[PDB]
Amino acid sequence: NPNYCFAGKTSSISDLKEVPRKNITLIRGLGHGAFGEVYEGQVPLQVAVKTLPEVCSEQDELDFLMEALIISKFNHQNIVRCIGVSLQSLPRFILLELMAGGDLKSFLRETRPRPSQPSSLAMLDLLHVARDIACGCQYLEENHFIHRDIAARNCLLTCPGPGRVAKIGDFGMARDIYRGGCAMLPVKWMPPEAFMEGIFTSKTDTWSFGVLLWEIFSLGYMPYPSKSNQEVLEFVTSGGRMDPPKNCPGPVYRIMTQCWQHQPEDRPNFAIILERIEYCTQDPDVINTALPIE
Ligand SMILES: C[C@H]1Oc2cc(cnc2N)-c2c(nn(C)c2C#N)CN(C)C(=O)c2ccc(F)cc21
Repeated sequence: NPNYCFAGKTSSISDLKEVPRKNITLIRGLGHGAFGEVYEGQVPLQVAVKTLPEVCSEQDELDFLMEALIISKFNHQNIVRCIGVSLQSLPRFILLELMAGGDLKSFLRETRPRPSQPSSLAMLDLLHVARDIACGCQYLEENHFIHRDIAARNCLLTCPGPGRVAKIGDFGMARDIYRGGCAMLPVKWMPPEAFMEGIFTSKTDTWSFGVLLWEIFSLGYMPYPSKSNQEVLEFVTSGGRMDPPKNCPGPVYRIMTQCWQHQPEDRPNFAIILERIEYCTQDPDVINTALPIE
């Protein structure tokens, strides 16, 4: 069994909280898509159940174990909790905090202000999401964990409603690197030194967060509209940056452009990003700005 080290402390599969299988009940599917399905479950503790396909390879198995280790060792309110695992029966389960709000990309797209729901979302809602994730990112940074795929699709919300809390909910890219091809690399979330030299640092996540910010304030659009991966790659390598999302306040767009500085040393750390997000939330001109209605 493979070891895992986080914050200088080493852990193994023996450290995972094995929950007996008879205590776990699947309720409904929530989605599958990627390698494996996710169910809503009960253990009464309500959970999301990540499953390992019984038809899988050794590396799939090791990947599954590793992400169980990774998530169980984090302890922060803006990173999804692991309730436990069930690895001693098939199919194997990872049990996660149930985030009833779903993933952030879908949330933004489905909850866009609309003539029927003209006020479904406000700027403050987006700023709170941004703060939530930047807080999780700061926790990762200060523990020297590099996520490598900070993106709306990998974030979750506790609930649909106003008191929703956003958290990072997938660590599959960090897991692969810890131990995929070009076409699957998240190049649209990657800084120039990452997709060119394969160099990753805490400043890798800063760039990606800038792109997430754009995702948030665009209300769920795909980055670099109309551009393929290679076109984005060459665009960004040449100094190109995205325009402001529609109606985006200038103070918010400024955080994005600072996150997108070519030199990683010129990009803010997450403490500074949080400061600027906080300042945006205080500023009436920012938060009184109306989001577009589809
Ligand atoms: C591993 C999985 O985790 C959860 C998924 C959900 C809730 N809570 C957790 N923990 C969820 C989703 N949609 N809906 C409607 C619900 C609900 N209720 C999203 N989904 C299907 C995913 O696969 C997914 C996507 C991104 C991510 F970061 C983690 C996950």
